[PDB]
Amino acid sequence: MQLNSTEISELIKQRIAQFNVVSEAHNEGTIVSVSDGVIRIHGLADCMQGEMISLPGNRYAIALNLERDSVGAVVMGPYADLAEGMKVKCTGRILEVPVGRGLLGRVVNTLGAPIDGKGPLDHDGFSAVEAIAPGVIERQSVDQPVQTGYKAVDSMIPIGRGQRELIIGDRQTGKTALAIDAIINQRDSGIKCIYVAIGQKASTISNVVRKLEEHGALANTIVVVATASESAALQYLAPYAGCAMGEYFRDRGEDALIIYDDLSKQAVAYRQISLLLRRPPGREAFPGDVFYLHSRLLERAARVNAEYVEAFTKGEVKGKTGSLTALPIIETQAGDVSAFVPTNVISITDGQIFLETNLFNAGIRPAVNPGISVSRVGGAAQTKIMKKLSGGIRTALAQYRELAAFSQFASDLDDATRKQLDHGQKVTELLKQKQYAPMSVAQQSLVLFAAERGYLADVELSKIGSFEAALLAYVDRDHAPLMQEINQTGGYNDEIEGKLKGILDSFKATQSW
Amino acid sequence: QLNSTEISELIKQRIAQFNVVSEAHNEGTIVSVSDGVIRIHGLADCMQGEMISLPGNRYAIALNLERDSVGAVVMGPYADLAEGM
Amino acid sequence: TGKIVQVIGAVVDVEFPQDAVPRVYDALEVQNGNERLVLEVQQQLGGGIVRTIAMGSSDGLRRGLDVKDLEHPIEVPVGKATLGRIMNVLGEPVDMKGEIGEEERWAIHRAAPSYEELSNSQELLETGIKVIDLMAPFAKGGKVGLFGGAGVGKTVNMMELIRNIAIEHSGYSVFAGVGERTREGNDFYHEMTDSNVIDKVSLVYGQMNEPPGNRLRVALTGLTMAEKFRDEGRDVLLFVDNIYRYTLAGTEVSALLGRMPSAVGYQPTLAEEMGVLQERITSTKTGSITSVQAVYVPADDLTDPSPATTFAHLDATVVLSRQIASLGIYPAVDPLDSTSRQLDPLVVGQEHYDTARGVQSILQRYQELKDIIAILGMDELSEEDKLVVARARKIQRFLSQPFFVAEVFTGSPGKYVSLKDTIRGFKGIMEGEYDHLPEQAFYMVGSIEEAVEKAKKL
Amino acid sequence: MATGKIVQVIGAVVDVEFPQDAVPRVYDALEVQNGNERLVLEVQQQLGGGIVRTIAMGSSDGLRRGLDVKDLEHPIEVPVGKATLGRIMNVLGEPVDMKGEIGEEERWAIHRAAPSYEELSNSQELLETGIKVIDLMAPFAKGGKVGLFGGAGVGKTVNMMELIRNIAIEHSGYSVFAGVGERTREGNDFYHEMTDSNVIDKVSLVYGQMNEPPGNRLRVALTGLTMAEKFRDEGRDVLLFVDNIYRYTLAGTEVSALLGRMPSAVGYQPTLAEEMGVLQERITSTKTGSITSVQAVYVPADDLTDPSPATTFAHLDATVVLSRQIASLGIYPAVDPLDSTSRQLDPLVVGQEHYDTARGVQSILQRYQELKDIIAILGMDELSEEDKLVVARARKIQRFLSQPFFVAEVFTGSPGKYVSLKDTIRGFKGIMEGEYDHLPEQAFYMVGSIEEAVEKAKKL
Amino acid sequence: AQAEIEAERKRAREELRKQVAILAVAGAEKIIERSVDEAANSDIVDKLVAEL
Amino acid sequence: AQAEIEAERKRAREELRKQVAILAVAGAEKIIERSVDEAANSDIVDKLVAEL
Amino acid sequence: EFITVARPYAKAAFDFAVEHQSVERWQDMLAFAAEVTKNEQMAELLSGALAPETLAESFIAVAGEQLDENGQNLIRVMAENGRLNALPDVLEQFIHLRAVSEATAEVDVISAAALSEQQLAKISAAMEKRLSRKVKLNAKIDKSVMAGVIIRAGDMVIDGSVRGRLERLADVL
Ligand SMILES: Nc1ncnc2c1ncn2[C@@H]1O[C@H](COP(=O)(O)OP(=O)(O)OP(=O)(O)O)[C@@H](O)[C@H]1O
Ligand SMILES: Nc1ncnc2c1ncn2[C@@H]1O[C@H](COP(=O)(O)OP(=O)(O)O)[C@@H](O)[C@H]1O
Ligand SMILES: Nc1ncnc2c1ncn2[C@@H]1O[C@H](COP(=O)(O)OP(=O)(O)O)[C@@H](O)[C@H]1O
Ligand SMILES: [Mg+2]
Ligand SMILES: [Mg+2]
Repeated sequence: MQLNSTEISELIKQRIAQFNVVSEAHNEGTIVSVSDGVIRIHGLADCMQGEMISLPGNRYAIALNLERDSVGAVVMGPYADLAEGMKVKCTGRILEVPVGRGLLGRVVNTLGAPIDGKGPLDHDGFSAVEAIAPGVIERQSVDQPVQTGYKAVDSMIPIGRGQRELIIGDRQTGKTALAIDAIINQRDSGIKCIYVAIGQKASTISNVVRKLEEHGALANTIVVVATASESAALQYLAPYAGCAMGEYFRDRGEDALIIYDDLSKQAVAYRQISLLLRRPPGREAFPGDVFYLHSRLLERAARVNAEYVEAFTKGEVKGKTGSLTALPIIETQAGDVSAFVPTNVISITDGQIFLETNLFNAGIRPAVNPGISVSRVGGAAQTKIMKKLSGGIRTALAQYRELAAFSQFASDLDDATRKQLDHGQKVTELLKQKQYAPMSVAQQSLVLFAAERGYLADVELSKIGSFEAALLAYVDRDHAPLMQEINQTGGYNDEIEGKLKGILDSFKATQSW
Repeated sequence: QLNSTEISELIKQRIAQFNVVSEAHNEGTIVSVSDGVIRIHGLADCMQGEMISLPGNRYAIALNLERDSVGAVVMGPYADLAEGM
Repeated sequence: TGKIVQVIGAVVDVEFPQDAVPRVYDALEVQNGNERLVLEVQQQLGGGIVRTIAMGSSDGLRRGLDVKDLEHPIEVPVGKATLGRIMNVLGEPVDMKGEIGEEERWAIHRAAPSYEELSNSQELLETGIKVIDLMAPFAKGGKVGLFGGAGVGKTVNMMELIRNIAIEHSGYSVFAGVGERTREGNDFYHEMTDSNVIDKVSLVYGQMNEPPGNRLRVALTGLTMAEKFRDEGRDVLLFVDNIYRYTLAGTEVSALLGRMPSAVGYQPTLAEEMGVLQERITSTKTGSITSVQAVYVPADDLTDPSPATTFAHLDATVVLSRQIASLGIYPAVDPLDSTSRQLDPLVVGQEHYDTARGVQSILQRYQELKDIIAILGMDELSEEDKLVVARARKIQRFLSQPFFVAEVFTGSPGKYVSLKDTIRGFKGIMEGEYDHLPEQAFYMVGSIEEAVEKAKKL
Repeated sequence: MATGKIVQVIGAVVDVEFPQDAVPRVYDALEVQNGNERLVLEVQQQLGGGIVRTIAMGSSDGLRRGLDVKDLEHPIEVPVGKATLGRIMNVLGEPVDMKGEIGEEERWAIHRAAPSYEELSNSQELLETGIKVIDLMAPFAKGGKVGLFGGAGVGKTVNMMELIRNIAIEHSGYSVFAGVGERTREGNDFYHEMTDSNVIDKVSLVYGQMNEPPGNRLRVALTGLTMAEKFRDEGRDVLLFVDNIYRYTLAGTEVSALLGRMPSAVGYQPTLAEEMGVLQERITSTKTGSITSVQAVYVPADDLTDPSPATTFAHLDATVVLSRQIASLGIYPAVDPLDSTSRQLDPLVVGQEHYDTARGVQSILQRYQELKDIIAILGMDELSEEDKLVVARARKIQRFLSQPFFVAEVFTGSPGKYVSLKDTIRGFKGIMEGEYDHLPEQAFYMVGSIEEAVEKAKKL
Repeated sequence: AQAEIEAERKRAREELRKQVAILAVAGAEKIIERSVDEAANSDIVDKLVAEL
Repeated sequence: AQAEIEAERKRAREELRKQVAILAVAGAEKIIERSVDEAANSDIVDKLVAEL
Repeated sequence: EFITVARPYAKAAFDFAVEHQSVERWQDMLAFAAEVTKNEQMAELLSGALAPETLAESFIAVAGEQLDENGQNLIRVMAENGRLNALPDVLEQFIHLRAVSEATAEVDVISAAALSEQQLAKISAAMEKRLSRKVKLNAKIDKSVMAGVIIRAGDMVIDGSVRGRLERLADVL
């Protein structure tokens, strides 16, 4: 059907019409050197720093240095076919990226070119890749919750719209899983999502996209991809492109969520670009401004008050506050949370989720290590019910987990510590959760209810999981109105507490599990 | 390839007369100021460790005696200094 | 009257006529398109060239632009008119209120007060924090510094000190945000405005989004206001949000200024760039400045050149450690490294001094046993080393305290513990009069009566 | 017609100056008459003024300044296809055995871009190697990378020969073996050990060993990889062996130092991760075919945090660890089941039964590992009878991981066996869940499937 | 659906061969504002037709 | 499966558009070079120098 | 390459030549010096490590075309700094500073075929308005471009060729 050759022809026919043949003057230079992806251009007396220089073929380079007699630029693509003497044209444009809600569902190169097969973009103009985040007076305190699918992080480590929450851990610990589950969970909650893949294997990205499409989320995400074989200047500039695409929503009074797949590999690609320019390195051979690199990036994930949205959008949007929520991922060699780049980023974000390999190998997944992981915005970001039921649960587990260190050999006070152990242990057996199985705040809330009110002190550690499955089926059959209510509101009251206690006593009494 | 304080008008002076007269080996002129180190042009009779006297009542210690330059460190607040003094 | 000739990152080179070359630290100006960019010159290269740092985004600058030489350094509003308002590094107002009605403007580069003018004070300052004013008491008009890695508590501790010292203090206050989060600046501004203390605090903010020049000079912009309030005869509080960023911004620019790298890639002028600032934040015979500085230590390395050179400039140094925070013991102060110039028998009396040194001796003796305990287990200790260990763990617990600014985290209400009330509790724990209580009876409590009262519930 | 002239020579780095408009492009090949033989140079950089800096794919002794240099218009090109099976070649694709010319008809450039995003296979198969330990504990993804961390004296090369045999007979795939910077002595006897097992006609060999100048050791892996790409384009499933990836890193470090670039993390080149990725990203399963890779990895200073191991492990899927111990006990292949791992072991990819079977045998063996610690200090009869059963099942599981290879017949006499996956899952479910408890452990040793273990117990 | 689409592709292509020759002329007459005759190109348009 | 079908349709439509698109410019170039002449060339240079 | 180390010397030579109203003599003197630098034997001597005041004198010996005071002094300074090889670029930047001072420019006009000499008149009249400078033209012919014209004036170009129109249409699609 939709291979309407008539439309395919009229499409090109319009272009032949809306095309201007009039001459235009431009400024020109010559490539003088080529090495390891860096270009040295002589001429361009009118180039400006940060500019896009257009090369033969459909390719660009970014002007980094304006030396006295030459321009230094990095090629954004395969550089091998350039040669001394080729002419280059100075476009009057600072580095720019297509932006718009028409990107949703597209897989895109860091320059905005679509790398899937589905043809050109529909986009609302261009945005600058390097910008300065809103000032101190434009922000607003983060208030609204962002729900992942996971009991562990939604209870212990809440994330709010406008927050920045580092996911850090060793390799093969479930970082990408814990991130794309959060992306998938926004499938219906009105938050646009963005996934930036830096230095990832291409097969991994194709599988991630296939799973995003499997669960229906792909229609709500933008995927910006710069694979391991891509130039170091595309890996280094990718997350700025992703942030430029998210600020489009932030500034129009909407919400977005952006995920940087590795900001360790961005730091490594920047270290490459920097050492190839002979810049003196510092600690661990990273440049001096490796902090500023991540700082000026992550400082854009903000929440902005309604006056900023009004003034930016020229008065078209009233009373709404936009936000952009960031989940950068960092990889830590041998569980070292104390190396130059992991600490630089722990020093920028508003918390961190630390995934521990010892817990991950012991089958505890997601392996959220409490005590090291925190949310600097705290409970202000949770729903009223979740804030109530959770309490200080995470420090309760953080205690239980060290108590398991000394109690490993022997223990005194050996009843209260005995019941403390049993409780914490059943709760840990309760927090582990299967991948791709998100659960709404109603389910998490009634499960945390069961856990807190002592309703699980009967059943064995062996039974927990089927207990939860049966409970979530029971309340799915019976109390769907109460679920429809708690999912619609913060939903805490003595009335709802009574309804929950009644559901709990009744299930334990007559239900199968 | 980078310059060594070969600059337009100093070169023009030599174009006018290369073998400049021995006008005064006793004095020179500041050509650079940065981070408390000044580069002095002239001072053919400077000695290593010698005290050099600047405008105001301030001094510098000649530490680098090079081919057409003296590197000297200011013994006090330097930001007041300026090229050509 | 000058031309741009190079643009490398944040540093710009400008060429002027030979007779008009600007002086060092004079401020230039460029029309960066639909913008106005201020440059501050750092070096007079030869031949009329001058090398400058841009106080703003360097992107978009062409070569050959025309720059105008303002013949005065950067100058900021100062005095009573700047009170309760947020300002740039350039002294421009950043909140959406009108112009600053300042009467007078001061250059941000100044000489330190003479040795003749300094003053010294023994007058102790009391804070609600057990560990700080036991192990490291500090005095009115002196310097304090909080050393810590990333995310160990050196901002929460500073907000608690603000709460405990700054509301109960009559004079004015100044808060300089140097290269830290803008979220926290907005949070602090609204806390102050909603508690109606904002009319006594002056705020300068040069946060982490900004380019290197702003982070480089914002600390001097804040010191200039603190110095104006000092010279008026008042006594002032000066809080600096992270002084490490002030040297990091210098490291970022150093190599572009054409200077050879030093020990760990740091600028060669690290100790001088640091001293020239910290020598003018001092109290004097005409007025006093009390200052608290957060000091980030990179990669938790307390021997990195920057913390190592900072240590010497402070009276009381409080050292926060990650290995204590991971135990959930907040504030995570390390009592075997916190120290104070004020901890003398002559200044704090014999009882306070003696209790502090007893605590240190027990905790160090406990550190010495941690390896034998690790290898051979605890049952191999002599009958009295087990007593040392139990008391050391009780003391470790008891140094924890709940804060009014941490309710958002733990829910537990804050506690304010007076000094008289804490040296008594530690004398008790050490002398043995509380062996019966469990360890967890001491965790996160105020006075010692709360511990004996908490033991009743386990 | 030659146009360039050598202008500098410093070690292996040679600079040549061309007419201002004829400058070669990067990675283009050049050649010069180094006396009585020609020498090939590969461009690495373009400096200003028509000068181009190259690296010599050979010894640069005897090079004068001013020699004429001829600008070949294309990168180093090698012969590819069926014609290269059973031959030996060096970096430049020249026959290095004595058997004369290579009768190829097509030649490919060794520098290429990785498969684009829409060429990758939209599926995830498994490569059934036919070895029990590997297919149970560390399955291979078709198109994945496999580390092989064994030391010496454990049979790494006979495992390699067994994989080469199985993927040729039981599949219709060829193999390519790229020898990057290792002992020539080992290459000569790998060639013989393969020629006298009749697999030499199923593998294409390329060698750059330790005696070779740095450029050879650098580009030989790309030569091997492009021959494997030619085989992939025919629609086959191919297997690519790299003799040591660590030496492929070190050759790049040497070349980078020669070019004078600033050093990086622990002395490595600044472009370590990109040099590694541009290789490891070309071996993937495509909609037409696939290249699987088995790569021997050496970890410096036994430090898995060193930049080179750390960068390589970002690409490996599976990981098989050979152990001197498991060989001492007489079990071959000497794979260690407790340290071997594969990120294909997930219910969502390999299935639930295979997953929990592998996890079973893992837990059984890692308990036995400490029951045998008790037995050493306190003697056997100290054990509960709940444990004397675990020991007797662990011993049988441990035996059943042995297998006879078609390549090991020259040692064992017993005929080689190819065990399908289904058979291994059956056998280990059986042994674990107490079935077959009635027959002795030596009925499992070197047997093959379990249906053969019952017979070996019959005739025992 | 895949076989359906592979049939649809030929159905479309064999019509777009009629449009290639129109666009090739309109594009030139946009680039070269001395509007051009068909006659002189009637054979070139035919190889453009063919090669699609 | 029903969204994979649609993705296949989009991709096929795009490849067809790409082919027609490049044949259009190839044809326009051949038409141009077979139909440019001095009378039009002088008129083009006159146009651009009238706004040079 | 000596583009950068030549700027001070060209600027000094030009500022001196202006004071004495000898710009043309200086240009010819520099053009001769930059030629003696290219001779096969002299380019050998310029590379070997001779003492500056010996290399300079041997170089002076090969030129009676230099006004003994001011040209030889320039040679002696450049020799003291070790920069005699920079003369071929001192010449280019001297010509550039001259063309700037006298407000002159030189335009290349590239076309598929030679122009009608009325087109050239209008082109020069137009450019002398685009630029303040009195403009020469160098017409050049290149049959890759097939209609229209390219005007290149310094680093500015006006891509009036139909070849440009085609390549710029192809990338709209
Ligand atoms: N909740 C979970 N339950 C069970 N398995 C999980 C869970 N989360 C992740 N995994 C498993 O962990 C493995 C690795 O996860 P993932 O690839 O997301 O981690 P990663 O840190 O991104 O790894 P890499 O660093 O290699 O990208 C996956 O095979 C997945 O099956
Ligand atoms: N007194 C305290 N009580 C409880 N938690 C605390 C306390 N002080 C710090 N924390 C925890 O430490 C985290 C680190 O926050 P912060 O103090 O801002 O670190 P940084 O010093 O780097 O800013 C806080 O968000 C909180 O989780
Ligand atoms: N499958 C096997 N069957 C029998 N013997 C084996 C088997 N695998 C290894 N061996 C023995 O171990 C030796 C290992 O030698 P080799 O393959 O050269 O190891 P490496 O390459 O590590 O030096 C074989 O020669 C043989 O004696
Ligand atoms: Mg990952
Ligand atoms: Mg902080």
